[PDB]
Amino acid sequence: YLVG
Amino acid sequence: VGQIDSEVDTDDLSNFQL
Amino acid sequence: MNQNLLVTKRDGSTERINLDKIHRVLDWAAEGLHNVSISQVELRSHIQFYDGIKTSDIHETIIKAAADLISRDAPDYQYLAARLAIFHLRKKAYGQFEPPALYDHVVKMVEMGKYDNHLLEDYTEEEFKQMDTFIDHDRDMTFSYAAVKQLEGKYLVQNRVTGEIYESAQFLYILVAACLFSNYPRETRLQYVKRFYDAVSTFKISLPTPIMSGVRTPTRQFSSCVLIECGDSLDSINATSSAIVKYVSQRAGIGINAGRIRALGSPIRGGEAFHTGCIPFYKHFQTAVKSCSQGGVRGGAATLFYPMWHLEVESLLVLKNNRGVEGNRVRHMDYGVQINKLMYTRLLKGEDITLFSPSDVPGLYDAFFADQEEFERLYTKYEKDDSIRKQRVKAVELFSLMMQERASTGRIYIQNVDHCNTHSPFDPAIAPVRQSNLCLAIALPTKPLNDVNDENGEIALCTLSAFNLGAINNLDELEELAILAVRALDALLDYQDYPIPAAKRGAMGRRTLGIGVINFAYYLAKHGKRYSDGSANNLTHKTFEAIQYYLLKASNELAKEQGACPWFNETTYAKGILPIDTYKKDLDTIANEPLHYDWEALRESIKTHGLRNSTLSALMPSETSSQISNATNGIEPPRGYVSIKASKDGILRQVVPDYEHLHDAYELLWEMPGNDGYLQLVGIMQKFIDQSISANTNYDPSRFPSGKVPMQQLLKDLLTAYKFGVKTLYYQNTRDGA
Repeated sequence: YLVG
Repeated sequence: VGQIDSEVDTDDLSNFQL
Repeated sequence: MNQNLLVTKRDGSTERINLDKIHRVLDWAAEGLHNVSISQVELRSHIQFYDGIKTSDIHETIIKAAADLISRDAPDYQYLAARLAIFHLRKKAYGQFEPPALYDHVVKMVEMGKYDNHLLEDYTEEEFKQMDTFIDHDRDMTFSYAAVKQLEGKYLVQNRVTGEIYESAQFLYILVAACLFSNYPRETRLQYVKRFYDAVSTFKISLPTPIMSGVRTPTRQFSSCVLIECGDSLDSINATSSAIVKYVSQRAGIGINAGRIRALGSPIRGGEAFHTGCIPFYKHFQTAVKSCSQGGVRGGAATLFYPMWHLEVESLLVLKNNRGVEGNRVRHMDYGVQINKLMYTRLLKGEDITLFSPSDVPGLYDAFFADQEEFERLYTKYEKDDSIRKQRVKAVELFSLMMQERASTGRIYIQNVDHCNTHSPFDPAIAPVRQSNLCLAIALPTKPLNDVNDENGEIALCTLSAFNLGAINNLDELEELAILAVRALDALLDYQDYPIPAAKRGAMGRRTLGIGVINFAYYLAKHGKRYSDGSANNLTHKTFEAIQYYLLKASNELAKEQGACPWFNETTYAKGILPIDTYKKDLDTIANEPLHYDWEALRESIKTHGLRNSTLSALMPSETSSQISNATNGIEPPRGYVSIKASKDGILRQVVPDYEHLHDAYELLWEMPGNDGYLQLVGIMQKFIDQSISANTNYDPSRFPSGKVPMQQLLKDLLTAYKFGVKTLYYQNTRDGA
């Protein structure tokens, strides 16, 4: 995943 | 330490490609 | 006729001799070795035995005796000595040879304040019982004499007043493992602890000194080197200085960028008196650098960086030149001259180079690192503007002057700033690379501080580790090792403490790592390649693609699990750009090896899930960690087959790995006919490396007419370096046998  | 000969030839370098 | 020889023990005093005990021990230590004479050793140590000598001296003497026989022709003496030392050190710490149970040892050490108390909080007695089953104290027998000397001297937990040693190498490794994976889910925690423990105890992964000596103890300071960038203001100068002082107090190597400090003569910026220029501040940084060292000169190292076109460049370039006025010399700091394409081109075309104070040419400094086009535009513009203070120098004079000083001191380094930004993991418009660290291997984003606790400042750090190319069998063992190296360092990032707010900011923001190799030379010798002929180009290409591919795969795997670094959006990685897309084009002409890995799969996997860490590789030198593994240093060819070290315990010798079979395979440093071979290899490695490589240039006067190295050759090697994309150039070595 990539933070948000 | 390093003992050099400071004679430079631009003509020689000229033809170099970076 | 009962002529005994009374040995004295640790306040248990008197007792008769036991020369048969000694022989047994010796005989044991020799087990498996070839060409070592136990008799020889006994002869040489028994002769210095005197009536009431303590047992401890019997061990020292037998140890030295063995150590003094170390040679190229009898290399197993290093193990015979090491094992004797290991044996002695067991008795010294435990009273027996057999290490206590892990739990017992950890408990005892925690009561004594030598180990962090959190170890017992984080792990159960049963969990310690289990780690103990992973441990193999027999691996202590694989260290070489110099390695034990190092562990004994600076790794094992000990009392430096009394001299008492408290632990054994295997506890070191097992607890380093445990601390770094302490926060893992019970489900996987101990599988990781074991995997890593193995990796480090069998020398596949090397770890920096601060880590090896500290993790498991109460400290939280593990910094090897920091990178600070000074703004053109007393506030920043002050802050920079303050930061340096805190950091040298913790033994860190400092890389300072002081290129924006306005030149001497420039106008007072309402209160800030920079009429006096750069030097006075440089001097101030040097005292700051040396503030926590021995006399006011011994210990505390730094490298200061500035653009080649800075207005005081000619005064800057000769700061370490000993023949000069004291006021105009800052000799105990190395300098890093920053160059880009346009500078070199001026050299090639025999044209002039215009010097400017950064204060006077709006946009020029930023453009210099981030956009070459713009730099060219602003540069030519400002050359024509007669309002702008400037100075002209024949490019040849400037280059020679720099190379001259580089030649004489060996410590005037180069940094190719375009290369650092056109081929980097970062977007130059948002987080450019504008400096390196002390040994010119680290390349990371930095922002100037306005106060020591400024939260909008950024300091880059050195989070390091290395793969032993000598201990892997195939490059596919790097996938497992990349996982372990990346995971352990990433944990360290959250484990350790940050003395300055701006240094936490960078670590938490970009989670930058610098993992490199050691044992390169020995690796090339096993594969029958050499450095100077270009025979190692494709193998190097194959090996660095494997290193970088698996490091990115491990970091990608980690972002999936725990989230990409906060500022992953500032990397080129985030925009689907890979090292294989931005490398210096000319490399294509010196290596045909094809990528063997799915970079396209990884490209998408990175774009989608991101990277835990913004940078993952950097090739640093590493004398100490290399020594522990009996390995050649980083990527450098050895000076000779036997290297010598001084000690209080006598001369320490170490023979290059597998000298027996590979003496003709090695290419010693002064056997290389010149630097082309090596620079090509560095350029190839640079294809895949995120940061930089500490690359050296070496010249041997014997090879030149009248024993003088031509300035021509120096410039030719410099341009060769730039042509194959080399980012930095570190030391220059001169001589023909050392």
